[PDB]
Amino acid sequence: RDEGRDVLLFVDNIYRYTLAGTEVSALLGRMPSAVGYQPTLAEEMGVLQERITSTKTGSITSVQAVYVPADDLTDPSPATTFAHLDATVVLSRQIASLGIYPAVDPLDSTSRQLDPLVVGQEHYDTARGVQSILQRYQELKDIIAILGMDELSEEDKLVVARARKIQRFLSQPFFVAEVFTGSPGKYVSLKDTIRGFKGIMEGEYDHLPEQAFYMVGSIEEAVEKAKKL
Amino acid sequence: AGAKEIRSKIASVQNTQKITKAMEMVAASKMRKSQDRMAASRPYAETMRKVIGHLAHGNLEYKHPYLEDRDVKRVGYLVVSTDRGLCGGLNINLFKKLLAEMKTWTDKGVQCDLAMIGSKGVSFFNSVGGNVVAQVTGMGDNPSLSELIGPVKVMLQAYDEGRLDKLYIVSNKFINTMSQVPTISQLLPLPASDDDDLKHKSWDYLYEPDPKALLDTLLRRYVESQVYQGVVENLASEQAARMVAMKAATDNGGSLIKELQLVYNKARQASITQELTEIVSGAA
Amino acid sequence: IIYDDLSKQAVAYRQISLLLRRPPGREAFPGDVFYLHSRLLERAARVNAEYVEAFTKGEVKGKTGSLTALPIIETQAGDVSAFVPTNVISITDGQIFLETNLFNAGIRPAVNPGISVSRVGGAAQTKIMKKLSGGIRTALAQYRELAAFSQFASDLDDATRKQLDHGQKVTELLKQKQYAPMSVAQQSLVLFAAERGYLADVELSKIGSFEAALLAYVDRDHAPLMQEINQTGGYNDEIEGKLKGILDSFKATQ
Amino acid sequence: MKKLSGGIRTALAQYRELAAFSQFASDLDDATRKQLDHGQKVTELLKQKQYAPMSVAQQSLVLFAAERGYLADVELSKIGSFEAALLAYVDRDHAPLMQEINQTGGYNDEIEGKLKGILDSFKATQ
Amino acid sequence: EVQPGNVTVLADTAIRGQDLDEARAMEAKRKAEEHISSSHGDVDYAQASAELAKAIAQLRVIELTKKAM
Repeated sequence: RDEGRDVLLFVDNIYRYTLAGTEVSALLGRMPSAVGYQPTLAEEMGVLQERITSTKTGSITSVQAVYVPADDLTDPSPATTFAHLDATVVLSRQIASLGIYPAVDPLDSTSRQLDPLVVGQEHYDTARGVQSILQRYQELKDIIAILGMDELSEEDKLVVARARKIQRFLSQPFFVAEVFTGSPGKYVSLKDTIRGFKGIMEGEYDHLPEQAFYMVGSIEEAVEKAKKL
Repeated sequence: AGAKEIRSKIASVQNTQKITKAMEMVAASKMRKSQDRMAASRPYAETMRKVIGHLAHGNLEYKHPYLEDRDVKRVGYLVVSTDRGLCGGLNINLFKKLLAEMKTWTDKGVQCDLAMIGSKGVSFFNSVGGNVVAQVTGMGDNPSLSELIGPVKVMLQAYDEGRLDKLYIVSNKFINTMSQVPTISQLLPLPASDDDDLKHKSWDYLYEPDPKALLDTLLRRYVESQVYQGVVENLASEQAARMVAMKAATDNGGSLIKELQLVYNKARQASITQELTEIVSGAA
Repeated sequence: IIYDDLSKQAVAYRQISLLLRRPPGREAFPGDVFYLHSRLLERAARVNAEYVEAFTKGEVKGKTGSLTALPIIETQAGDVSAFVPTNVISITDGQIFLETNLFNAGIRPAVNPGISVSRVGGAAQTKIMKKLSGGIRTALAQYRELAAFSQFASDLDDATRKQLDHGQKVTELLKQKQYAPMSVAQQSLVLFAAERGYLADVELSKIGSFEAALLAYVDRDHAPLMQEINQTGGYNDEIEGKLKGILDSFKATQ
Repeated sequence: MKKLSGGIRTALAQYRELAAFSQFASDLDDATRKQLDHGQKVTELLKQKQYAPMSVAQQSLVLFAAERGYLADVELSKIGSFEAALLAYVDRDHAPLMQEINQTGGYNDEIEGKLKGILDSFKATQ
Repeated sequence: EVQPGNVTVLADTAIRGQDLDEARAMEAKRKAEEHISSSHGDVDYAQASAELAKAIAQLRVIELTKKAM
């Protein structure tokens, strides 16, 4: 960082870090705090985290695997670590089943750097826009299994037509995956991603097949995928 | 509280949630066969109406069995409730409509007799009060024309003797899987179809006994078929409203399980802090 | 190596640790209770050749060493969210959950699919078993979910009516007496009972048992073609057909 | 008490088993439906005002609540208690045959026979 | 019923007759004069509604959680 670069700090499991702090705090004979944690976990966290930030000479950015004990995000180990996190990337097993392979669940995955103005309005609305067309598609997904897909209104089955398509788009092939796969895969800017997604969901590319948007980069990469079919 | 029993409490709601899901699934399978026998009930009735309307052209006036209108002083209601609960307001909405319509009649000073079909209706009107002249129940998933002959014969006879001036069927018409509509149709005094009555042809049957005798039999055969296909249809409405209202119960249980899981995790923590605290502070 | 009841080790260590007046933890278990099972099971592993060569000092050269752990944990009421069980599950790569109501319901090797799992799994499995076991693992956990729905549903359609039949037929087949281990030729009746449902014919369950018993012998009557499988553990397109004939031929013996 | 309390103990115990169906009452056939009513009544019977101890003539009441549904008639629970304070005082009508059962603290068959008639004779009142 | 180029048999589902009918009618009248149970065929709904009744019963669930109603 002081070297001038931007860096990535992966932490195998931050939960194990805070838990280890408890064993030590116990050996030092310190008293037990809430739910048997150390009285010094409020501070132990604030130092590990507050050191990873963006200085005016460089920046450290950290992605840390989290563990929520007994699935209670109220437990201090999570509840503390959470007041520090600025984003959450959620890997869904069901999203993996289908085939979309950055298995990130577009909802359930939060980032307070998008919520605001701060990215910018265009990105924010496109983002919020997908968060709806993508969600509206779920509510209709069981009003369809049980009922006729045809009795779904015009704009709604066109929503289920567009959503069906954005979810195949926000899939992607990775470079590190070329050994596994064989497919090159690529890297798309924030701009081509907005253009591609905003372009899809607000009347356009409706003529392309849903297959079109599997596993490829910027939107035009997908448009050419349509001819290849 | 007590994490010990909040668990069994949760596990309990989990179970009921799993049961209502099974019910939803079962009512789902039952659902298709229900519409089939609802469709198979149509030919007999519609063919018979054409024969009636035809032979009703000439013979009706001299003696209506049920063709002509007359001053209303009493009215009958064949009510089709379901033998089984757990299907939302399918019954309540029907009864509530019936009650409201009976009120407009009683305000005019006319009485209302009820022929009851199905357990749930017998129970309801046993509580809210009513003049049930006859009933049939326990048909369940196997309705038959046989079992309807009783109650219909009673209501018909009342019309013949002048003790009834109108006769309605009350049942839910099945629009689609997520829409059943409480309906009160008037059967007998025959209504009024232009389709089956306006047109006529040159030929004519040769009735063995008088055509007047057949016009009577057919009229009674018809009214029974009406009541049957009202029942058989209401039954197909039940399977839907059930599997739908059961999905709701499965989702209600799921929400309680989320709320409970919180109440639990709270007690789970409280329990572990106190046990730890009393041990260490106790040692001192 | 198998540690029988290292959940009893935990309480034993808790005793000593508590007497030493050391500060307690979650369930009165000492703070380093995880570290106890941690460093013990981390000990078990497959160690590479270079390590073996250095330790042995050039004695052995090509061979690679390994210690397989098989710890046992006792759970109250089937609750695995408990502290100790959580820790060791957090340590070991996978688990074989033996369910109670399965065991004392006759179905003895009471492994619960869907909750049991071999973390390393596939690679560890023999080349042949790899192909046959593929579906059984998951499809059997679905039979259980569906038999649960079967309680309230009589008059189910033939499609699921058949799946339920296949389910209870494989669950019956997949169970076995205690002290009788089984050759890697077990995949014979494993594979081909599920392959073409050779037991789906003369399905009805009481036979599904004796069927396995005699199929195990008629193969003895030409075991060279079979023992080949026990030596290599390999499966091939040809090997598949050779097996197929053995069952078709068995459809004339009983 | 030892004899006539045995009937209540099991009658109460069966109501314990069917309590779940009370929500879904009317869904069940009359066979078990009647056992539920008997249970509701018998538990509605076992409840007293604070400062009003009973005379082991409570025996009459409890005992022959179980013997026959003298509560089974005219059940509905609202009356199922006002009958109590009524059987209790019409026995003070002919109570010589009652203080007798009180002092001796015993019953066999004659006393049972008398008891049977005391209730039959009862419902010619109120 | 025979007609120009068509003949249909409108069959009764069970032997009809004024004697047999009045029998079914009298029965229907009687069953109503005396509220009395009768089993519907469905067992799938039977044992399921029973389990549902036992599982739901005696849960303090609505109290344990803080809910408005």
